[PDB]
Amino acid sequence: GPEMVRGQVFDVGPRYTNLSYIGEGAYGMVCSAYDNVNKVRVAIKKISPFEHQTYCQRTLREIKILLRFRHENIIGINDIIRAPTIEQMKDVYIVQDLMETDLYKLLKTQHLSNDHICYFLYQILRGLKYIHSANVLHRDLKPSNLLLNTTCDLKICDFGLARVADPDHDHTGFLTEYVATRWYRAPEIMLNSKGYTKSIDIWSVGCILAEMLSNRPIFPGKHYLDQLNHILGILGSPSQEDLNCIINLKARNYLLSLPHKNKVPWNRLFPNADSKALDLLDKMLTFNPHKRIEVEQALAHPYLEQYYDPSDEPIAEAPFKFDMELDDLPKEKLKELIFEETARFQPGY
Ligand SMILES: Nc1ncnc2c1c(I)cn2[C@@H]1O[C@H](CO)[C@@H](O)[C@H]1O
Ligand SMILES: [Cl-]
Repeated sequence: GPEMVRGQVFDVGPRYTNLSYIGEGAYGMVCSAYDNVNKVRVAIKKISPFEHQTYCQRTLREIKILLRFRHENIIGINDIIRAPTIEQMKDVYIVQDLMETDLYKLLKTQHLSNDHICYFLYQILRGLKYIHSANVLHRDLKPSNLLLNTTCDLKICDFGLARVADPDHDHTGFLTEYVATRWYRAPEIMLNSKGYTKSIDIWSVGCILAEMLSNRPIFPGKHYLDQLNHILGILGSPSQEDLNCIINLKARNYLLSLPHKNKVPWNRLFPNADSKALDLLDKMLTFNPHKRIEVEQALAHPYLEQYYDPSDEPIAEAPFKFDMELDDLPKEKLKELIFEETARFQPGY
């Protein structure tokens, strides 16, 4: 029978054998496996989305985006295993290059040198530059979605929440639900934003930089709204100019109800950090998303001067485009699209 990892069956034989657990997500599990064809150990992610429409949308978007993308700092799809007929297909296995660890695991074991912080940050932004050049957003950047090896190569993974940027439809009401990981949410998520602009990813990168500098999450909110209070606990109360960009009266009245909070200087939090790193951090963790630094500007910052080189930083050929609007289609419709997108990998074809 097929192999089984922590109660989950990975029906990936006979090509991929000798499976071993690596990690897990909301509707996914990741193992390592030996590819008998290529004679290398790979990573395989089992995804089981078909009972829920939202999980099918995200599965389709991640597959279509990662099959289109090709970049050294972004995880790629080597192979997709599913059933020969649409009725036997209940799981999708995505085969990827195996990496050794992720940054979340690494930060539990070690304090990074400034040299390693700088190089990791460079690679995050180099990958992000490519993603944003395609008009795509990752929307869930965090240490556990940054894969590493012992030679300090970095790859961004887990594009389940990725979308094409859509600034015209970014506005939403106060206290709306959000799926991306709480500690890395920009303040506007809780006030007026759906996370449909590039500035959402820059904030998360700033949070990651803070964590590399200190091995502490900078904004560890205990609950949805407490997250915003922690952000203001460092940035201080927003200025009148920034207050005036929030039109939502419920959001604006909430901010005006808070006591005044002082801005906490970065070097109190990070007393041993490179001062150029803290200047870049300041520009990434700007309250106002319209004043927040953009990805190319971040790469061009003095902190990254020893690495920034546009002649060695690929961009996408053109903006990514979804043919049809995925938010409406029922999960049975979405399941057919996923079946079609995976046909090229099936034996035959
Ligand atoms: N290719 C890979 N190589 C090594 N580990 C991997 C991957 C992939 I895809 C994911 N992971 C690990 O599993 C967690 C859930 O995606 C991630 O947070 C991460 O720890
Ligand atoms: Cl709350």
